[PDB]
Amino acid sequence: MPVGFIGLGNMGNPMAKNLMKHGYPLIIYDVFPDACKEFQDAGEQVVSSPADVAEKADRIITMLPTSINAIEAYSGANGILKKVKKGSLLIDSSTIDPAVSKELAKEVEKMGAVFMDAPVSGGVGAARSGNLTFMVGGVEDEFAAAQELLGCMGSNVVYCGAVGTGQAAKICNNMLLAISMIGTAEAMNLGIRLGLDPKLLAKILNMSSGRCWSSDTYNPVPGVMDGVPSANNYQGGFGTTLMAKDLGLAQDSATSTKSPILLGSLAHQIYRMMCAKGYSKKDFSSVFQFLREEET
Amino acid sequence: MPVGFIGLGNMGNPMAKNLMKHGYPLIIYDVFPDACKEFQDAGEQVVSSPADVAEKADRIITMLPTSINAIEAYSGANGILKKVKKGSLLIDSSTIDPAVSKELAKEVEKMGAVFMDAPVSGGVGAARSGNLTFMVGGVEDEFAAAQELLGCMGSNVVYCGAVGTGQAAKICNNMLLAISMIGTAEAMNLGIRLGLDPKLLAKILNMSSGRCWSSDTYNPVPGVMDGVPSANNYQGGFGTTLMAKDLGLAQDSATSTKSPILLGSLAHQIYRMMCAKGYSKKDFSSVFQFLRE
Amino acid sequence: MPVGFIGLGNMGNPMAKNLMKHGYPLIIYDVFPDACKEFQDAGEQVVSSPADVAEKADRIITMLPTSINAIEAYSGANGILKKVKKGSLLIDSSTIDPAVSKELAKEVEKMGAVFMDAPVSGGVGAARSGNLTFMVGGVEDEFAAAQELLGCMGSNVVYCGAVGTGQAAKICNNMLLAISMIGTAEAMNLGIRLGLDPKLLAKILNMSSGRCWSSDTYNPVPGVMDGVPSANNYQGGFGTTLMAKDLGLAQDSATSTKSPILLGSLAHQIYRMMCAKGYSKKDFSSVFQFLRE
Amino acid sequence: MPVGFIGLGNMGNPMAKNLMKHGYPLIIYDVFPDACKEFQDAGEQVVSSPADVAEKADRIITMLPTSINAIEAYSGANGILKKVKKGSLLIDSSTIDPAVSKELAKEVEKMGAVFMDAPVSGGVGAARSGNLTFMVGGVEDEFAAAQELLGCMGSNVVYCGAVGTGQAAKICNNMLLAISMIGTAEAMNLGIRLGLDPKLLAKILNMSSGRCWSSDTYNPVPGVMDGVPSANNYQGGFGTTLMAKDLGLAQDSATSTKSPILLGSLAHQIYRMMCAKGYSKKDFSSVFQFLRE
Ligand SMILES: NC(=O)c1ccc[n+]([C@@H]2O[C@H](COP(=O)([O-])OP(=O)(O)OC[C@H]3O[C@@H](n4cnc5c(N)ncnc54)[C@H](O)[C@@H]3O)[C@@H](O)[C@H]2O)c1
Ligand SMILES: NC(=O)c1ccc[n+]([C@@H]2O[C@H](COP(=O)([O-])OP(=O)(O)OC[C@H]3O[C@@H](n4cnc5c(N)ncnc54)[C@H](O)[C@@H]3O)[C@@H](O)[C@H]2O)c1
Ligand SMILES: NC(=O)c1ccc[n+]([C@@H]2O[C@H](COP(=O)([O-])OP(=O)(O)OC[C@H]3O[C@@H](n4cnc5c(N)ncnc54)[C@H](O)[C@@H]3O)[C@@H](O)[C@H]2O)c1
Ligand SMILES: NC(=O)c1ccc[n+]([C@@H]2O[C@H](COP(=O)([O-])OP(=O)(O)OC[C@H]3O[C@@H](n4cnc5c(N)ncnc54)[C@H](O)[C@@H]3O)[C@@H](O)[C@H]2O)c1
Repeated sequence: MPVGFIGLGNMGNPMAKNLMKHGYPLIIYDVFPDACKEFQDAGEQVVSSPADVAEKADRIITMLPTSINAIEAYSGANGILKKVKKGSLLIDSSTIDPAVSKELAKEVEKMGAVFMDAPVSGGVGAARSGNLTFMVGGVEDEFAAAQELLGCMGSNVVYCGAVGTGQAAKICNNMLLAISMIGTAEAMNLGIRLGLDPKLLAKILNMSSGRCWSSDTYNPVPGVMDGVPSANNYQGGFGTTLMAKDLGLAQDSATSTKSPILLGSLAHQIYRMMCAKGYSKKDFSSVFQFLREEET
Repeated sequence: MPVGFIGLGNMGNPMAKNLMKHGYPLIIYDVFPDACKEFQDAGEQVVSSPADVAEKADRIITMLPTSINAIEAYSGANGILKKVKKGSLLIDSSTIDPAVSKELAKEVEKMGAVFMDAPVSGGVGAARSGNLTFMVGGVEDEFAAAQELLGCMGSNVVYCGAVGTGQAAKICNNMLLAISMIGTAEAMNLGIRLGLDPKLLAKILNMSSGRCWSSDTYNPVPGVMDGVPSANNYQGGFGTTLMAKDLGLAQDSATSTKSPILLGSLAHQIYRMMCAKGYSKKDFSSVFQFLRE
Repeated sequence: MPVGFIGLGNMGNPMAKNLMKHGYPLIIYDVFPDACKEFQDAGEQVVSSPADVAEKADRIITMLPTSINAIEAYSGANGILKKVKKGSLLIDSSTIDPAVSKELAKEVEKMGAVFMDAPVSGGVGAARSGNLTFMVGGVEDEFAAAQELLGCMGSNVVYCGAVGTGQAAKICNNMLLAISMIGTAEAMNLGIRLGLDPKLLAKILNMSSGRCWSSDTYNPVPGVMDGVPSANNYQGGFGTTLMAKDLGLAQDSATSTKSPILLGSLAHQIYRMMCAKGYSKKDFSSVFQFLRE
Repeated sequence: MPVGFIGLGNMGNPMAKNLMKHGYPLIIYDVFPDACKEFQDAGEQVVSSPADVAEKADRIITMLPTSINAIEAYSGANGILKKVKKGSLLIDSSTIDPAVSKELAKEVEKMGAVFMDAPVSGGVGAARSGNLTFMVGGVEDEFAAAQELLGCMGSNVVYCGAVGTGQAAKICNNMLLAISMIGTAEAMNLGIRLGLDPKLLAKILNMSSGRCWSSDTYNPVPGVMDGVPSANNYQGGFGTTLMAKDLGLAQDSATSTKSPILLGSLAHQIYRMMCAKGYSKKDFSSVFQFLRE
């Protein structure tokens, strides 16, 4: 019973592969055609557009970079909504503006289908293993159905409320993360410059009120925690570019809902600075490197 | 074998009581005399100055508000250093500027005594139960001795390095808390205004990369968590005034060490505002009230 | 030769009046109908919708609050673009998102008309006297035509580039204004609290590298300058609500163009908080009153 | 009638030269001895310490980098106060912590001399020409005397109040400058990236509510204005190191007076970072370079 997948990059590729592990035939499409080559070999069908995915697939998933990509993929001249069938389940696991999710939801429900935002927590690793967290928004009746499908790609699938709530939950956590990580980087930098041994300061933080996931699970000072991007030149990880994108969404939503985010705004600008300054492909925890003094 | 205690407020009072529970005679002093009244009843000796505590006590503890108070309590005209005895152990568990800790350390070591900064993590509750964390700085040989004494008032006593490193650790930790608490607050306020139930957003933060002490142990959003100040109009707890003082210490250390603290600076200024806008006596998680429309 | 005017609030009312002073018949429309009553008395024609202004007016001006208002006024079910005539000149002097200006520009050009964003500098006063500055974007050949019309309402009309550049010019200015006003407020408060007389600190600021329009022309500290809003409890002036709206524009355009605006972002949030804390109707210079204890 | 001058760097050298232009014999000292070599050739006396300046000079001026330097130059083992004479006039035109100015003032007054803080506005250019602004604090009777002397080096000499008020004034002006300059840079960077022509955007800023000294006299965008550091790769001018120093003085005063400074703090932190990143030897207007992609 076929499943449609549109967009097969860093999260999409392994996500799409796990659906094949659980035994689903896929109808693939991607605007970068090289990205599909691997799937045509696996036995799966590659098509020429989103509309052509919809014409053959009763329920579809979309893992695209940002809002304009989803607007295009769905509403475009050769988009999904041009040939989506009655009662179809469309799931967008991209991270995009919630307002845009609702807009798409209105246009899908106009077509007699169901739409659900389902952005993801966890990176390329969790994507492969299948331990991603899905934050799901939409008509609650349909959540049962979506859980069946999303559970193949992920270990946690949480209902967040109406369409848009999934994006809002993703965006809020990333903002807190962004803030806490820059904070850890600063507390750590100040302490080291005050004479403390990083390993000990990190200990003190991690047993006190300062403790957070940044300090205890993703520590940005090299030589403190093994297994994290700081141990490995901040390679791979979750990309500064993406942190900045997600922060940018938080800024858009903060402004529109007239929500003051003092620390969040600055987190956004710091990451935006980092991207213009050669950190864009480095892990977001490399904010510590950015704070840390250069020699003369 | 007598122990000297100078400064008996919110942390000092219960700390001093726990030393009595483990069976130490106390030589009490406080510039606010009413604060002593309770101890003169318990059988303890109240004196007229710090110098007079030092004249009678071989090892002393000081729990004072900030730097100027410690500078006065020690170096003052009738301060400790006027009558401290050879080989005495002086411990300052105030949260003050590290630089000032070193300056006192130099003046104590001049007098042939030992000084150690030992600021505390945990609030009034931990103080009473005796589960405070002490972050201790000073000459490492002396740490053994200090652990013996501090362990009566606290459950964790950690060596941080040379004199000043304890204040360094307390100050830094409080900055991360402030940044994170305001962070959690901004995040929850955002999500609520985007139409999320707070109990569900907290769940998500807490099973995710956002998780931190502020969000999973001290949530600032009324009705999310039992047994926290947001459950009770932000009474008690750790006060905005004190938070703001501590972040001031961070700001000044950051300046002195030339360390960029962008968020830390905002955190400082936000709590300074709250002190001016009637939050001074509320718990610092009340920053969420301050952002909430 | 008729001129269409949509939206007659604080800037719109006096702008519309100055076009009557130079001798133009007006075709008025406003979603708040009481706002029109004054013009039906002057002899001018009030209509039921923007579309109905278009049906009667060869060149139209729109002075609306923000983006969605322009999007609706033009593209709406009974909007301008429903009945606009070949070769018409449409001028939007609202302050809105540049991106939205371009979008309307494409939609107007599709209908064989000309569109031009022409936001304004100067307040209600400049509006009345006719000394507003217009920042104008659009196809440069059409600038001559627009200057003829806008010059009735304003004393300076400057070409900024393609459609969107006017909004981008207004938005960047109001961002620098906001940053500098909060700066002046902060600097003055710091000096006052450091024991300076405010009038002296202003003298110094205004003869030195700190001088800016905020300090030498619109000074936020009551009693430093006569005739500025701070001399009359921040009544009238340029509204805190609108400044936040404009800073929201800067913010969202900074995001879209990936432009780091650190102080700018803070300015936005500070003004955001003021709206929620009882400054929304007060002049934007009231940030001083908001900082002061 | 001899004048003592201690510290002959970027401001000191030309200041000291203007005193020679008005015809004063100078008794020079500087911890960097090469800095003196030029004055030994002019006929002036170089000495081996501040104390040795005081032994020969009835009224002295000190143009040093920061607080510790003044503390040392005055109170040091071979400092001024070791051999200052009755009724002498000591003037410190360094930019330092006001609290430290008062401390010195008390120590000078104890020795029967007068002390006056007199920090300066205007850079290396105004220094040479003699158009610097002096902001003067101290006992008001003595202001007459100091004006006679300072007027040789500067065109404006303003009384600010008691000792420390000069520093107070310098420090709040510079904080406002930092905020506006970063503001301008942010404003200009955002306009450019929204596609404006810079020369135009500056024109608009400079005829609108955004206008300020930063944008109309010292515009950081290369090629908008002639004559400013941004025309010459940000060489010379007013160094990022010193701006960061002055904003550290604002910050520490801001904390000490419990004054909220959200933007001044950010300003401080930005300039801090720029010093960490090889902007230190560059004029402070180089903040535009730093934000720009
Ligand atoms: N990478 C991570 O560690 C991580 C973690 C959590 C969440 N996310 C979120 O997941 C989303 C995508 O992650 P990713 O790293 O796989 O992105 P990606 O860019 O690597 O993959 C997206 C793919 O979509 C394709 N695409 C773009 N527009 C399209 C269109 N109109 N039609 C068809 N295909 C199109 C691109 O060719 C690309 O291969 C983002 O929104 C991101 O915020 C990423
Ligand atoms: N309150 C908390 O939850 C908490 C937690 C950890 C650390 N701290 C830190 O511990 C320190 C004290 O906290 P607190 O709430 O007990 O303060 P407090 O005001 O409640 O207690 C201070 C006491 O010291 C006295 N005092 C002031 N100057 C004195 C002097 N010169 N000589 C003798 N006594 C003097 C005061 O009269 C008062 O009784 C602070 O530095 C604070 O930041 C507090
Ligand atoms: N007020 C000032 O001092 C000042 C100064 C310079 C620039 N501005 C800018 O001018 C713009 C508008 O200023 P204002 O004070 O006139 O705003 P305003 O709110 O006072 O007036 C706008 C009017 O438009 C009407 N309106 C709203 N939606 C409409 C619609 N869809 N169709 C037709 N009419 C509609 C409203 O009823 C209202 O009366 C803002 O973007 C602001 O930034 C204001
Ligand atoms: N540079 C400017 O455009 C400008 C403008 C206004 C105000 N200021 C203020 O002026 C002050 C100094 O300005 P500058 O640019 O000449 O600095 P500078 O570094 O060029 O000059 C300082 C001089 O004093 C000497 N010195 C340092 N410590 C000494 C000591 N203990 N005893 C004797 N000499 C000592 C140094 O060797 C140096 O020659 C600063 O405090 C700054 O904020 C500078």
